[PDB]
Amino acid sequence: SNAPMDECDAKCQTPQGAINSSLPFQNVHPVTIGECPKYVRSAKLRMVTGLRNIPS
Amino acid sequence: DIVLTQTPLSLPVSLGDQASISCRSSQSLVHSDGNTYLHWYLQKPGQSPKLLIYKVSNRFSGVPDRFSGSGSGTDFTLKISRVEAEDLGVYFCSQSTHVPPLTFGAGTKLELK
Amino acid sequence: DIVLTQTPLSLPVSLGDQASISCRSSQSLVHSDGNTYLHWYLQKPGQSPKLLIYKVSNRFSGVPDRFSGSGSGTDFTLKISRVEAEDLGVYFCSQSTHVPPLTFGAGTKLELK
Amino acid sequence: DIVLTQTPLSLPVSLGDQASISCRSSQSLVHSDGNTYLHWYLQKPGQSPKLLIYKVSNRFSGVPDRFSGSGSGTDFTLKISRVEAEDLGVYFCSQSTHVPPLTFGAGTKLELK
Amino acid sequence: QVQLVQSGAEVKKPGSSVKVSCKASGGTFRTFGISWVRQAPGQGLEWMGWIIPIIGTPNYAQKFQGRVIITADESSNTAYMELNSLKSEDTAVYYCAKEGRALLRYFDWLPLDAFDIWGQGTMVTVS
Amino acid sequence: QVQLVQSGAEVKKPGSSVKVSCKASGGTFRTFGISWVRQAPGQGLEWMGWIIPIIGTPNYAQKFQGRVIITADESSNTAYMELNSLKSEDTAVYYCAKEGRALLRYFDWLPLDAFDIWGQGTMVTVS
Amino acid sequence: QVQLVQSGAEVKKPGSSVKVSCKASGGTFRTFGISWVRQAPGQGLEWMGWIIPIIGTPNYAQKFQGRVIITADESSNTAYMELNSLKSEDTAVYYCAKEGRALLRYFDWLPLDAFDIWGQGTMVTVS
Amino acid sequence: IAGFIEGGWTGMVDGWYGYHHQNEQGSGYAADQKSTQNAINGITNKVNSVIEKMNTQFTAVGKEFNKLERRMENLNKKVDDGFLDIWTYNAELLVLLENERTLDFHDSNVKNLYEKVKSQLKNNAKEIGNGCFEFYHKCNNECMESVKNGTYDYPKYSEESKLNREKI
Amino acid sequence: IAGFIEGGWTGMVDGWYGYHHQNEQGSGYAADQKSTQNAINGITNKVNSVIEKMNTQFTAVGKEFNKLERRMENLNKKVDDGFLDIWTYNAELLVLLENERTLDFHDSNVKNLYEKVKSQLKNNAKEIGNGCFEFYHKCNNECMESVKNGTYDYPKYSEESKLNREKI
Amino acid sequence: IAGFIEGGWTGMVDGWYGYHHQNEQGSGYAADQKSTQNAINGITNKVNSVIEKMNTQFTAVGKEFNKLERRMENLNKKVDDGFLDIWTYNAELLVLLENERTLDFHDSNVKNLYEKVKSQLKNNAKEIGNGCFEFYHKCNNECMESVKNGTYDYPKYSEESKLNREKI
Amino acid sequence: TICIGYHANNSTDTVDTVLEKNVTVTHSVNLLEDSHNGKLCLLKGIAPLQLGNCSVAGWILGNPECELLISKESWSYIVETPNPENGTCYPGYFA
Ligand SMILES: *[C@@H]1O[C@H](CO)[C@@H](O)[C@H](O)[C@H]1NC(C)=O
Ligand SMILES: *[C@@H]1O[C@H](CO)[C@@H](O)[C@H](O)[C@H]1NC(C)=O
Repeated sequence: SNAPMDECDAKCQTPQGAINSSLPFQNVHPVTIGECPKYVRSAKLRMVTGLRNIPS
Repeated sequence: DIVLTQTPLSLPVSLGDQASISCRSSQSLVHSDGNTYLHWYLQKPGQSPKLLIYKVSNRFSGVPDRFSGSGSGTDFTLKISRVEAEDLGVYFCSQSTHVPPLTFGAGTKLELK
Repeated sequence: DIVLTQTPLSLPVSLGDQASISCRSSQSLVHSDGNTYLHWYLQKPGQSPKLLIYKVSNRFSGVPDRFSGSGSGTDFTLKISRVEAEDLGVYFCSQSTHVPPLTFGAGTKLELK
Repeated sequence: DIVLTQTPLSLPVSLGDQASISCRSSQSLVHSDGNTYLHWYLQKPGQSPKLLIYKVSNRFSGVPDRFSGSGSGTDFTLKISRVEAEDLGVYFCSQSTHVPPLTFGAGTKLELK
Repeated sequence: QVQLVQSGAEVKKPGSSVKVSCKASGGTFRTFGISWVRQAPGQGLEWMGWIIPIIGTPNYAQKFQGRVIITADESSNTAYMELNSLKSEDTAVYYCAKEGRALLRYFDWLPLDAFDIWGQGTMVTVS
Repeated sequence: QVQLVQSGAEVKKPGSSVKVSCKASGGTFRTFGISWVRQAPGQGLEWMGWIIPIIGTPNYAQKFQGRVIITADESSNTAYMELNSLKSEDTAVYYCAKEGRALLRYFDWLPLDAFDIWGQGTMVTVS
Repeated sequence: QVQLVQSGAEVKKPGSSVKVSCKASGGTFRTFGISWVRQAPGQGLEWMGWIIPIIGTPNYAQKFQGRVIITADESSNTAYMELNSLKSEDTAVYYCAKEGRALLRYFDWLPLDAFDIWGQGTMVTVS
Repeated sequence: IAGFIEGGWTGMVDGWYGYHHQNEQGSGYAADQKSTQNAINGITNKVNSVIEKMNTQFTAVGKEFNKLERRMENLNKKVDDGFLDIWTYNAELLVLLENERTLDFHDSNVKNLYEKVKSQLKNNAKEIGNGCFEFYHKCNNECMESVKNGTYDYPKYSEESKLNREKI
Repeated sequence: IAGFIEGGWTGMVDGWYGYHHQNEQGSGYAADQKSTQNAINGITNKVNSVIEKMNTQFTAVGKEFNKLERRMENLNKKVDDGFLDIWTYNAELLVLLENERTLDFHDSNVKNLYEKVKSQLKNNAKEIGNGCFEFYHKCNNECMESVKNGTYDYPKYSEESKLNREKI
Repeated sequence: IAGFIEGGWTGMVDGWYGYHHQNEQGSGYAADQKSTQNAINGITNKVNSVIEKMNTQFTAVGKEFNKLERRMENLNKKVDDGFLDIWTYNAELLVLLENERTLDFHDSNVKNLYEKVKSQLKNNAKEIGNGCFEFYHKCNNECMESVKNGTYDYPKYSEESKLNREKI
Repeated sequence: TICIGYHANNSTDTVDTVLEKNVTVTHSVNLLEDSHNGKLCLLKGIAPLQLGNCSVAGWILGNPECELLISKESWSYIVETPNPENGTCYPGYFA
């Protein structure tokens, strides 16, 4: 990585910079270190918990 | 209790002849499913009673097209469109609509000329 | 049969002027889907008739915001909020509610001053 | 507002004695879910208020079978089938049917003989 | 699956028992419906019993409910029966047969379907 | 998908034929709706026909139902047409165009949607 | 998850603030319901607030709505609170507790369930 | 004004599911028991399931290969691409299927409320449709509370709520 | 005498689906045609499908690696862990989805019986709900057999079964 | 003249869903709005999704291994067999589930038409069942067009279409 | 006049389904992390070993230009620039 080092803290990092590994998947980079989510090629993985947002 | 009796027949047939045999039951072979569970099997000496007909009107994958059948209720028949050298032995009826299956019965013996 | 005719216009426009053209159909462009299948295309000499408007009121991804439109039934228009140097050529109407699509028609020619 | 008050008791108990404590609420602990959200916790000096009872009638995985409970509406009790050396400290009631949870209240102090 | 293989026995004296078994070739033995049928010399075929090996208990023919044990081993892919309190009734051949659809038994009045595979072997002599 | 590429022809004499084709770039050619449109010099645009390549048969413009063959090759990702019994009517340019939604055709009265991609090429001269 | 760990503080003067935090062990921190409870010496327990860390905003105890900030960091798996405009009211111990079902909050009148895990630590002294 | 037949309500902030009412004694929106611990709980379990199903990647970070290890590089690459396409496929498919199932779940849940209310009101309802239940009697706040809980003991209402019977 | 609305029956033994009855000539439980070869067959095919889908593991038992083959060991391990997580995921997901679908299948099947009977009895039913169908005429064993088979030719019953019409 | 309850129509050709009619002014079959851009569009998106989901195989063609590379051969084989069983499983499972969902989708869509029409005709329908709607008034071609579009404004028909009310 | 429905929201978050491509929903969970901070951080409070211009071979062999790394005894992870300049000094095969 060419990322600079700074005064920050993370559980998982990729070559492009540190990420917060709270979500099950990431699409930042295939190579990761630490307590990491699974890399996917998907652009978006948004799950519905709610209702269709269509007013009457 | 599950009885479909074979009519014995003193009927040698020649090759090229047509032939049929039939059974009479004490109760209907029609199941609440709407299907009739009639099967026909042929046993030759030393052999297992191989399945020929798997539905009243449907011949199985193990037998030539010369074999078929028909019937309803308690009245059923096996039809052979042409008796060939392969046809010799005892035919049995079977009902699969009850826990005790049909006794296969005495069987109908087909002889050649 | 699928005809939406362009009104020819002897209308050169200067840059900075507003402009509009319109078409009149023999039958409604409203499909049983509830959508109106009107499209506008602009052809310059030597070029394909590039899509500008993909719905009566919706400009496509290939054109600047200066282009829009409106209409209902058999009466439709293309509106240009400002004529710029990029605007020169023949505009056509298209109906996609029938197997034979609309004949694109003669087209409306826009000239500059 | 969310108040279920512990009856203070001047009740030292010996080991082998049975014991119970109770609380009285200003409003029902029965939630529209049909469940009653009553919990009992025991705090010893220097310790967190460990959960003993997680439903009005259901003792949790962290406590021996000697602890159980009962109640309805606004009237609730904790029952101990046998007081053992492990039983010493302050018991609290908790209601989880409202955004502000129950104030745990003063707590009922159990002493030994 | 396509084949059922079974072995016979030497003379069994009255008061003893006869053990009969068949191995099924192929896969999904566990959901096969395996039944036993017998035939005395000069006689027709009759039911001994019916098993769906990993699904449930056997259903025995009425004349044999106090006489036989019919079981199966889903590991060995083998069906077995033991005929107890032998009275040396005409024995001769027992047969292992596999039904067609072999629907899971929960209900015994569910049709017993067709016997697609019917093996041969198990010639047993008695005193 | 984003681009349709098509080639022209030398002079074709009456009584002969004109072959026109276009290759589509990108993927899912098989479900693209490819149509052909023509324009004589000084004239507007008119329909030749419409294909959904792996879904079904073509639908031809009425004036051409007894005159043209419009087909496609889902392997070559190419749409083709042959114009038969040439009478050397004004020809000039034919165009390959891809519709937008390209809904599967089972029903021809299903809307033909928008032409998002419209290629250029196919300049054909006739005697 | 099974354990909540929290630290205390030195004397905090009135007009200043107190910072309290707890780290949760194990996984799925993000959907845990973490609440804060306090106890002055000789007193019972009372609510500070409630967070479901990656689902939504906190709900603060009424006496503290104009006094505290309760937040969380789903990365650090840590819940935090800062008590502002300290008046040196009896403080002593704050506690981090995790509820049982921890149902996702969209509705605040959804039951707050049981506190299965209740940590210890956070002894804070004030002037 | 309408219900789920046309869309949702922006006036209801307390409920994924609930009721809207107008009556002689009031007007407003409220959530009920099919949201609280039902749709909420079903979804909570689903959300946690999706999260719980992934194995934290305490695995190889990456590997380097030599010039003469091209087959090994390609095997590793095939393994990574294979697993990546499989997990992209599974992740997106899980989300698409779960999203379709979630939205279907939610449509089912609002319909279940509709069937619940219809079961108690059809006996004395004037009109059922467009998400609304009309009555053959006038309602107060007590009528609305009973319908929402499922305690609309219609025989105590249907005797007065009979205008269409009176007119035929 | 509540049905599927509240729960199942412990008095019905050869049943996955069936009826419970009380009439002037009898009382008891029995299974019908929606179990036999329908729910049973659907499930049999599903059970066999799940079993048939797995490939018997006539594969590598395991492999040893050298000290200088750590990348190969890790590749093999990654492959085993990858396939293990994929198959654990697929196996558990298949079971969870199939179990949800199976239970939904079964709820659908009992509802289908309810709709079948409602289609013949609503015309002359007194009350429909809680899994029970009440009649506006008294039943004998013949009434029950016709309803169970789907031969309740209501026009032959609805003429007598009209108490609510007589009273309005 | 039975509908979806018994099976489909061979007399309808522009349809996936539609209506069959007989009236005083005509007879025939026609498709409607639940096919065009609804069942057709749902299916188009599904078909394209299945196709789009596969990654064109611009991957290793195959590899050879040496005599002393049996573990590497077996690792490669395990990887190919693993991925092959996973993709065969996923491909067949996707098709089986999508086929079951597609057929269920289609059954739902024809039922939705049935519910649509029932909602407008039950108020003045003589009989509903076997896929057919009978009326208590005679129909012309205008009646049929209104029902098909969903403009059967029943209050303009139900006043005349009341034979069962006249007879009771 | 009692109506049944579901709430609507001011949400602009959309999802895809098997039948639909862009469905706005009232609530959602982002299961995919698509961002980073562009920086190297500590892992659980522990600093990385940042080699920068120094490759792993440089680090472990002790390329003198990166002698400063000799003071780093512990780390959370190892970071090498994508195109190291200070690796093996005196070239050869690193077995
Ligand atoms: C959803 O809409 C956005 C624009 O807001 C667009 O960029 C995106 O491609 C759309 N998604 C799909 C699947 O079409
Ligand atoms: C890397 O080398 C460049 C010169 O090419 C120099 O400017 C830079 O400071 C060096 N970085 C480090 C960390 O030594």
